[PDB]
Amino acid sequence: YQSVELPETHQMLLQTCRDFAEKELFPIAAQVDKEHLFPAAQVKKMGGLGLLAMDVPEELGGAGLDYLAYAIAMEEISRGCASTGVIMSVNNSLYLGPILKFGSKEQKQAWVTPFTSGDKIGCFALSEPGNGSDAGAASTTARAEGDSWVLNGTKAWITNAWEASAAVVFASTDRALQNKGISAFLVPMPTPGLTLGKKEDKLGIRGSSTANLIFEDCRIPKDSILGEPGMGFKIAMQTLDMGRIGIASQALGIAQTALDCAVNYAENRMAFGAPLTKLQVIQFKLADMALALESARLLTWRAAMLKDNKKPFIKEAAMAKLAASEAATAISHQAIQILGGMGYVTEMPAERHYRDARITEIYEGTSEIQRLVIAGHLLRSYR
Amino acid sequence: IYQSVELPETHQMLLQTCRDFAEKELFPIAAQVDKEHLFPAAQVKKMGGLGLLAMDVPEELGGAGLDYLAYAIAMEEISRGCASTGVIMSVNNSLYLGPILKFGSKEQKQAWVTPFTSGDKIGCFALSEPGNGSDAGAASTTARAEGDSWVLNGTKAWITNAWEASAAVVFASTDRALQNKGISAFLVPMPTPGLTLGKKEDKLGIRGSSTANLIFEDCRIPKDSILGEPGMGFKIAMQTLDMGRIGIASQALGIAQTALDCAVNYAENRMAFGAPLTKLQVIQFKLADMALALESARLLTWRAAMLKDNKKPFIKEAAMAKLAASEAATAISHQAIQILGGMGYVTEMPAERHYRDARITEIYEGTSEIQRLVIAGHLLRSYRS
Amino acid sequence: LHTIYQSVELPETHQMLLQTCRDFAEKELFPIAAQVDKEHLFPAAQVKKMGGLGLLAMDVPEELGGAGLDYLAYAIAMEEISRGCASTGVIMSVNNSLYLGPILKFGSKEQKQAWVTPFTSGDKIGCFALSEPGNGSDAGAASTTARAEGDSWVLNGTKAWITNAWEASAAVVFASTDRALQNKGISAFLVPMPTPGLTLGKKEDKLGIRGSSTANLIFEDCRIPKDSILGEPGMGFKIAMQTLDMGRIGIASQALGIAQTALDCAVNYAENRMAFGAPLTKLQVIQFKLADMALALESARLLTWRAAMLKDNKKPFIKEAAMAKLAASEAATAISHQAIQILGGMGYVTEMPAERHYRDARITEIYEGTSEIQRLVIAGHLLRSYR
Amino acid sequence: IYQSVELPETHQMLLQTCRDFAEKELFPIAAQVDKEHLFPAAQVKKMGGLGLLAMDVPEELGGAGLDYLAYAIAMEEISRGCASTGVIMSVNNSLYLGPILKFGSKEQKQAWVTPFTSGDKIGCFALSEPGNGSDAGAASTTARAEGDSWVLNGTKAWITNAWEASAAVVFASTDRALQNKGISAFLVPMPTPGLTLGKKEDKLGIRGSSTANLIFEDCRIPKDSILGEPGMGFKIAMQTLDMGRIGIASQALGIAQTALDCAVNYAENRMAFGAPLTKLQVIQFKLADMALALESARLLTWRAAMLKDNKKPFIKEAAMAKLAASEAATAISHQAIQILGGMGYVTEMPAERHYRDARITEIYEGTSEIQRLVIAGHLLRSYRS
Ligand SMILES: Cc1cc2nc3c(=O)[nH]c(=O)nc-3n(C[C@H](O)[C@H](O)[C@H](O)COP(=O)(O)OP(=O)(O)OC[C@H]3O[C@@H](n4cnc5c(N)ncnc54)[C@H](O)[C@@H]3O)c2cc1C
Ligand SMILES: Cc1cc2nc3c(=O)[nH]c(=O)nc-3n(C[C@H](O)[C@H](O)[C@H](O)COP(=O)(O)OP(=O)(O)OC[C@H]3O[C@@H](n4cnc5c(N)ncnc54)[C@H](O)[C@@H]3O)c2cc1C
Ligand SMILES: Cc1cc2nc3c(=O)[nH]c(=O)nc-3n(C[C@H](O)[C@H](O)[C@H](O)COP(=O)(O)OP(=O)(O)OC[C@H]3O[C@@H](n4cnc5c(N)ncnc54)[C@H](O)[C@@H]3O)c2cc1C
Ligand SMILES: Cc1cc2nc3c(=O)[nH]c(=O)nc-3n(C[C@H](O)[C@H](O)[C@H](O)COP(=O)(O)OP(=O)(O)OC[C@H]3O[C@@H](n4cnc5c(N)ncnc54)[C@H](O)[C@@H]3O)c2cc1C
Ligand SMILES: OC[C@H]1O[C@@H](c2ccc(Cl)c(Cc3ccc(O[C@H]4CCOC4)cc3)c2)[C@H](O)[C@@H](O)[C@@H]1O
Repeated sequence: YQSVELPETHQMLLQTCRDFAEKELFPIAAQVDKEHLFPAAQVKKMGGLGLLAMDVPEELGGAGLDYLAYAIAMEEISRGCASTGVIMSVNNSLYLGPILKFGSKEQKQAWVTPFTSGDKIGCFALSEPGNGSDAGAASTTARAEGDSWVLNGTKAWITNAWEASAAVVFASTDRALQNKGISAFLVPMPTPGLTLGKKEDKLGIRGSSTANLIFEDCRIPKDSILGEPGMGFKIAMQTLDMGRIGIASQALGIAQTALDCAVNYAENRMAFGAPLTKLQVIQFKLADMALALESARLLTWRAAMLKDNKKPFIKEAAMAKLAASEAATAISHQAIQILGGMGYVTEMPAERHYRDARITEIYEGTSEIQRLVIAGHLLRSYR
Repeated sequence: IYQSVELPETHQMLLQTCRDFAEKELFPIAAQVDKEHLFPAAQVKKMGGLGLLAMDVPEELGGAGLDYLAYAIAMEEISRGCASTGVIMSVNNSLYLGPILKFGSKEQKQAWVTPFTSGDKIGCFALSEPGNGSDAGAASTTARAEGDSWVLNGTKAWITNAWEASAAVVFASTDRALQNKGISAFLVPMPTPGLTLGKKEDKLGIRGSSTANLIFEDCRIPKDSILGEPGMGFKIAMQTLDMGRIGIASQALGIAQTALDCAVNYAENRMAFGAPLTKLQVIQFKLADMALALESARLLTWRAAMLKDNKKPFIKEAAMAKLAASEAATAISHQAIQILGGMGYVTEMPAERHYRDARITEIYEGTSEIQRLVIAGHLLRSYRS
Repeated sequence: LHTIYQSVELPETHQMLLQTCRDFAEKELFPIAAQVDKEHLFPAAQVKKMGGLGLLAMDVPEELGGAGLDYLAYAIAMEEISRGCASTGVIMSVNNSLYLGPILKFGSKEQKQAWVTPFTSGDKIGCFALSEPGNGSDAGAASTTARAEGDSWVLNGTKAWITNAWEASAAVVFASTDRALQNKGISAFLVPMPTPGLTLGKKEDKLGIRGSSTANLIFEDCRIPKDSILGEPGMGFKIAMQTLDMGRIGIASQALGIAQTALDCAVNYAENRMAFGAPLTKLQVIQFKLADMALALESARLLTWRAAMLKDNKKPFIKEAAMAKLAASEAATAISHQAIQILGGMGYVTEMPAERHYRDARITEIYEGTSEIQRLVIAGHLLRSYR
Repeated sequence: IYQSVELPETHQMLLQTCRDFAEKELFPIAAQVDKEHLFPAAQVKKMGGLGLLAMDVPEELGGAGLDYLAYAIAMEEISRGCASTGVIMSVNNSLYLGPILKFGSKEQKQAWVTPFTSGDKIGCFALSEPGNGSDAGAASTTARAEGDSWVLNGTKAWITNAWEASAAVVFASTDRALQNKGISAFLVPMPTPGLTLGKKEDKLGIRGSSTANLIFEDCRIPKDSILGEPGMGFKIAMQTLDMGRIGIASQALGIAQTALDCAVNYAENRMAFGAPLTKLQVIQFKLADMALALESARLLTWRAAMLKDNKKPFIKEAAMAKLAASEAATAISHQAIQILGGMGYVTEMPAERHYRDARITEIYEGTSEIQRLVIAGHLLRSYRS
């Protein structure tokens, strides 16, 4: 259930991840951001704990957990480091997720199992320079020739691009079929015909890598296709439905640690004779931050539990992602404000939380796309 | 319409029963109840027969033996039908029966609970006074012991069901020098010598409910009319409001849900620039924000109910739910008017009523500002723990 | 005319006009506002007194019986009057901007003498019939028609939502003279009330501005003289739009009055209500609400005065009038909502005026183009500016 | 662009001169200034030669002989180009020269204003301390009289231009018993014996300005370094802040404008779903809301500037301008990032920088919370008149 008693596997998992975060991520979070340093040693240890492959079956090397467990772990990890959070989220939902749900027995053996322990991680390449929200406009092409698919085109904004050893790539096998002409492919990295673009210099989550995947006469075997030709758009969308629960959970952790920072500070900063928490406006700020965060967690857990129970969860996932991301930006903004001048400098982690929060309103579907998704499903329920 | 969580089949069936009752008995009368300020007597009687006026009361006392999750679901479905009918039911459940269940004697429960579980008699809750609402502990109505009697003097203000209730849980200071350790709770019959009703308030909304002062002038009641012991009245009132706030949260969910229902149905059939309003992206975004606000507040509300059912602390969670639901009901009913356009402003559509009805949920059983104080205090305590 | 500095200190004539309308509102309007609302009573005697003061024809030349003032003066007066009574404000705003406005701007000298002059003294007022039951936000979709027949036009169709419908003696009516031309096939017509062919619909029962009448005008083969057309055929769409640009300044000013009187009520109440041992104004949350109310009100007024002065200075003001109407209308609802909240229980009942101010404010977000329409207007003109 | 009712020809030409300077000298360096946290010395010197560092300063003292309306327009156009350059400029104008001009002697103006009007030397303003920024009056840095000199002890905090300034206006307590009324203001050369600079702060934004503590240890200055009489320090600080808040409001206007500039050009040239972004209703509504927030905040700002120019009271008005402009800058820069999508999160575009620069305007020269307190105080005092 929801806060109303968690199962004890999930409660133990919560404490496990919270212990890992505070011991292994809190002391490195500031350096990862300032040095834009990929946290390889921390990622490997998380692999050992099963956090990089949580809903993956144990026979494939995964933890055998569920998406409520994933959501809890994503929050605790992201509370400690937002970049570490997104690295983990991409491996779980966006890379392993579609291969589990749509892959061959042999594709799972070759592409899931070597990516469950933290020695290798994957990435997800849907967006392109000309189109992100308009995912169905993918114009990277895949052409069948001989025993190969031949890939040509640029994918953009690919998280883990510089550290991953495989990608789920969406390319159009016939642009005239529009979002029925997209297919999904498993692409090893590195590979001939594939070049990495320059790393993006980002506002936040600076410990993750983000770079273009440039395909030029890139040949991969025919059986690299995930599913059948034309399934790619559905594969991408059902993958993002799961991924959005991950990003919602990341935002929950950014929000929680920004709120932790503000409460501790306000309890010890003195003004006009008393701690800041004696001022009414400060109490109201804290109350509204706690309300935004706790209700967005309820939405997140609802989406996660619907998925686990094999129920439709597209609208609920979108709601959780929208609510958590906007709450993470509003809470991190008010945490800066509560710190005052100290909110604006590196002596405190509030300015970093604000920068990290801002991305959760953009990737895996902007807040605008989330609102469209919610409207679409709301109206169908009334029909 | 929401697809949320794992409902027990008992509560799934209760939702359908209540929704069917509301659509069949409440929807046709909501406009008349509001426009004519008409207490919906026949429907309250019928709800009483169903167990809706005494949901959390044990069956051996005449109640339905349900839980507070069931109460929240019923309150939403009923208030969706009629916002006045909702509050009337919520007062009887949380604010009148609730404290007597939790603090009464055996003799008090069989005398003051059981006859108020079927819809032939309802009660009310009298804490606020003209000089003080939010500052509840400033109650200056007095109760003085004399002979075999308590003697009550003073005016309670804003009492919902004042003109239809047959009993009241009244809070009065047995010694004002003790401040909010000087309040006591009393069971008072209505009517009774020494008690006069003030004129009914002319309200913005919830027009079906009566609201009026209770004016005590040398009003004598039996010595054993006291609920609890002298001086625990303040805590009786606060623990009662903690439970009532889940009711008002659920009332706000109903208003919000029926305002959204109204907006969707209208936007699907109103044509503009060649097509239904639901083809306009701006209208889609309004509806999505309304659905999110509503479904968010319901999860908060259900959490507080389920927490109380599991005997866990729930003061902070009850206040969050009441706060979120009430501000959502005002926001959603505002945007439902807006989606209807000119028709949103006229009495032959229900949207302007929902907006008037919503507004009260931000005020009573503790204003939004009090809820934020309550939330902040408990949040801070949790961090010091 | 109008220096930039006059937005910061009014010309003495405008400062005098403010005090004069405020005195009038508090003496004549404050005592009756609640009655006008609860009884849905057209305030005929007060509109007459305002007509004698020039407030019903502020922009009208003195030569034609008007006050000979400008739109800055009109906005100041609309605020003070609406602070007294929101209904009286709208009634005054329709006559100034929506009825007289288009006739001064697009009429011949003959038409002004016949249709402006008898409507400048408060004995007759006008109205503006653009909306129809099937279309309020797209003016251009007028299905009411006007067909030429000899020395007459013949009007057929139902206009909807007409403020002053049950009290006006003339209407500016928009009708399609060429359906095929859509947007360029609309024309504007001066119509007498009563007149054969015209039936009034039932009055609408509304949330607020209850003192004003709102009803359909039903035209069934209704004939009017040929020179009733305002401008030339096809100009109706431009006339409606340019009229609504002026009218939006009037509605912004009405919203300012509703907001100001709601804020007046909240300050007086919070200063004299105690809680937890001190006035409400000692509570930090209350101070913040009041400050937020004042900011929203004062910036919306600066937007409104800007639009008025631009119009007075013969500059474009479509975007600026839309910003003013949008800002002031949303400020009126937010401020009136927070005034209720500051009053607590008293904010929900008729003992106090706060709940009425909430209901009155709600209309300003809808009429003369909803807030959504205002944002579309603002966006279109912002993009034109960058091009 | 926006509209204004006729600006004087003076100010129209100033706007164009300042916009030309910003687009030619500041736009090409803005990214480097931010990324390398590099003080824009050559540009500041050029601005000094134009009069921009001493705008409301009499020409006979080396200034431009302009007014605060002109200052607000120049602040906006400069900050539209570089938010760091804007604050460096705003500190010299309002925070350093302002109080010397308003409270200084003929001789103090000659020695402390004139050498700081041409960009060769700039000043700074030291009121905050590590333990108190909002609580102004709680200044624990002391200044004791020692015959014909003053001796200062204590640490001032968060001083912008600290590492580039040749003089500070420093506030220190000359009578700690007198609290609010025992503060004084002092003109301090930089560098000077007894003064040490803290390490530069590493900041979210305006990274081209320097920010550091000023540490006074037995720092001796002549007797006529005091501005005004002993005890006038708190008033000098508050009236200086009233002026500076118009400067920060204008800085925020320029950050807001350049963010909206970037979003409009981007949305007009980015396609999605077969059409430009500006064909989407939600994008149109964002842009309209950004435009409205910016233009109304500028009107509030110009009102405060003109009142000051006309020597009318302007405390509430400056606080409203600063509050509205600063919250607008954050909201507008936020929505600019959103309109750009992925491009809003990276240095390929300048939106992420604008987001970071805007954030400081809600904090310094009085947080939004303090601004609301100032507004509330003067509203109530006006009502009590
Ligand atoms: C740090 C980072 C990491 C990323 N990692 C990945 C990754 O691993 N894999 C991957 O596939 N992608 C990734 N992306 C891409 C990301 O998902 C996109 O940025 C986003 O989904 C699409 O936005 P866009 O950048 O193309 O902007 P655009 O799609 O051009 O959107 C521009 C604006 O239009 C708005 N808009 C409003 N209404 C509509 C409407 N009806 N239709 C369309 N747009 C509308 C959008 O909300 C946005 O404000 C990443 C992006 C970032 C910034
Ligand atoms: C329709 C209706 C029915 C009602 N029914 C009942 C009933 O059946 N039983 C009953 O007992 N009561 C009832 N009430 C009373 C109701 O609960 C009060 O109206 C409410 O608690 C607030 O009290 P007040 O009216 O005294 O406002 P005030 O307490 O005077 O409050 C005024 C303003 O100050 C604010 N404020 C107060 N204290 C603080 C603080 N410490 N910090 C910050 N802000 C503060 C408030 O939030 C509010 O905005 C009813 C009220 C209404 C309107
Ligand atoms: C009290 C009152 C008095 C009135 N008085 C007058 C009068 O004197 N004269 C007169 O001519 N009219 C009058 N009206 C009509 C009024 O101007 C219209 O109500 C209003 O403009 C909206 O039209 P509508 O009611 O048809 O709503 P609709 O146009 O149906 O709009 C419904 C919803 O869709 C939105 N919408 C519509 N078009 C678009 C679009 N393109 N993009 C996005 N959203 C859109 C709207 O904003 C609204 O939320 C009055 C109305 C009222 C309530
Ligand atoms: C980049 C930068 C440059 C600066 N430059 C200068 C400079 O040149 N000169 C200078 O003198 N200072 C300067 N400052 C200091 C700046 O003005 C202060 O940081 C600011 O006024 C807030 O004070 P504080 O940092 O001590 O925060 P605090 O006062 O500790 O504020 C903490 C929080 O409590 C709130 N709060 C405080 N008091 C109250 C109250 N009474 N009621 C309600 N809420 C309250 C605040 O609004 C804030 O949210 C600078 C700061 C920064 C970040
Ligand atoms: O990410 C997805 C997009 O990114 C695009 C992109 C767009 C404009 C520019 Cl100008 C650039 C150059 C650059 C500059 C600076 C860089 O590194 C440091 C140095 C200083 O600060 C940062 C790296 C790259 C790249 C790709 O071209 C596009 O196809 C993708 O849609």
